[PDB]
Amino acid sequence: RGPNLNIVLTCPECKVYPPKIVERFSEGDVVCALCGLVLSDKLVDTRVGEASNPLLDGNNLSTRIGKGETTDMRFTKELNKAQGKNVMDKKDNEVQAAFAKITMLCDAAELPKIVKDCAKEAYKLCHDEKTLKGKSMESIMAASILIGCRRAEVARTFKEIQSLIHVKTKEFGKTLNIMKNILRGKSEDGKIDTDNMSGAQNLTYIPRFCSHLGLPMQVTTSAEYTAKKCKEIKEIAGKSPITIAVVSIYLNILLFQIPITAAKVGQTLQVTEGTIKSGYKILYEHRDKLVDPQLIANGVVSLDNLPGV
Amino acid sequence: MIVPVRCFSCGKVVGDKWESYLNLLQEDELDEGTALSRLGLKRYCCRRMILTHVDLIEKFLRYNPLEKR
Amino acid sequence: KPMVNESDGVTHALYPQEARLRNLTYSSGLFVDVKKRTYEAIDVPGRELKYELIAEESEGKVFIGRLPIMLRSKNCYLSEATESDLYKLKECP
Amino acid sequence: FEDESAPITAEDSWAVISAFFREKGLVSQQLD
Amino acid sequence: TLKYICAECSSKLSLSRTDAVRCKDCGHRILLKARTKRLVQFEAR
Ligand SMILES: [Zn+2]
Ligand SMILES: [Zn+2]
Ligand SMILES: [Zn+2]
Repeated sequence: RGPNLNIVLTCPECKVYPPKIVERFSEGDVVCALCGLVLSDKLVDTRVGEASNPLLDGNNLSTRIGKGETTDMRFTKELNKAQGKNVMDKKDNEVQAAFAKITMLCDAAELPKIVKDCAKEAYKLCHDEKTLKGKSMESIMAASILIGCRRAEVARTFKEIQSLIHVKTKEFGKTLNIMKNILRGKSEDGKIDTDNMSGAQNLTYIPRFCSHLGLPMQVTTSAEYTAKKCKEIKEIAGKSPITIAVVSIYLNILLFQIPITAAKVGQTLQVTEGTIKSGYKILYEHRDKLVDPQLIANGVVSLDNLPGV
Repeated sequence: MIVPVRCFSCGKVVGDKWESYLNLLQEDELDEGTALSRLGLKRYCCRRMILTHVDLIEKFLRYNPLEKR
Repeated sequence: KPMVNESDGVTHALYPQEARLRNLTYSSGLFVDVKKRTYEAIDVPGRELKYELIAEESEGKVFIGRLPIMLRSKNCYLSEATESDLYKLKECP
Repeated sequence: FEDESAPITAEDSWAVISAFFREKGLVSQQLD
Repeated sequence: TLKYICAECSSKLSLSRTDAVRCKDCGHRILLKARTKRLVQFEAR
């Protein structure tokens, strides 16, 4: 739909298409690998310039105004005043303001840079759409952060996000479902999800939960095996992954005889003690299938160390 | 880091006298000057080879092995 | 004590050797006790007020950032380590 | 040596220096 | 395939492109690539 304006390097003498071309960076020459004829000379390499990412900000070149080695406050104040009174940049400033708040929210929870980059990208892709017009901005930011965490394999829980961003679960759930649909819609248009996108992904929660309790890495590995094998029981498979992980952690806590009571485990992870004990009864009947064979074989942990009711 | 095999100047073999030199200092109660002469190191080119050597190998051996068999 | 929090949210003790290899910052956490008090009084017009405690005095530890720790300092792990301990930690005496 | 009140020599000053570096070190100012 | 070595407990591991970079025994996150098994020639000069 436009002029070609394409340059293809081919050897006139050899005429073989496609041609074998070797780029001698050291000698600054492009030479035909067959006859040795030089096709182009004085090749350039591939401060005075700035690199910006055209995925979170697109094409938006702007320059700030600030004090120099000599400057009067009058000019700086009025010049900044004039810059603010622009109509073209107002539309993009809202998106930029959203990124600033997302960065502050992400930086207040001690999350990696990848999450905020993913969260900002998710916001931009799903922003400026007719579907997301009746939802609070807080819900949109929280949903984007949750999506960003999922893409980084460090997915958090709904409660963890709700601790910082205050939005009722109904709006949170509806926004997330809408946001996922938008990503799917734009994925087919031109990916987005993988095995990690699955909601449960319980294995990711165990390392953090045990860390909060201060358990050793050996206990964490045993809990991971227990949780992975915990999905074979139908009576527990339909339970929430948080309860599955916490109860699995509790079983390993008593297996290794750590002096930590359930009253504090549920207080730290915000899980009802009755639910932990209620799930323990179901999980107590399948203990033989929920213990790593190697750990019992070595002798570190025995099935007789688990109290029975 | 470890005792040189040969004297730098004249090429005399001095790498087989490090343990003897240490033994003379410790058990024989000899000063470094007498121990060097008893080992047959007469030219001062050879004397400085053993006299000024620093055994850094012992310090390195304190670290646990990176790859144990 | 010096510590590092990973991407998944697991926090563990950080030693200088690991920090050098992992391109991490050798720093510890800072916590401060925060007391939140609220006073109210009936502001009768044209009179000085007498604020009174309204039985709401909350009093928890708040994280306020990380402070880089100088090696071989009172807050570093190598201050209480003997020569053998340093060799175990792959640190030069 | 023989008397606990005899004057010291210039060679005995190095013992004082050795004590100084045993307590302080070479990077005492940075750590302190 | 490839065999790695933990940098804290000296445990030999085997990792794939999908496996997470971490020791499964002690939990360390620093791994050393194992010495190549192919002979290497050296000149004694
Ligand atoms: Zn050609
Ligand atoms: Zn010699
Ligand atoms: Zn290990």
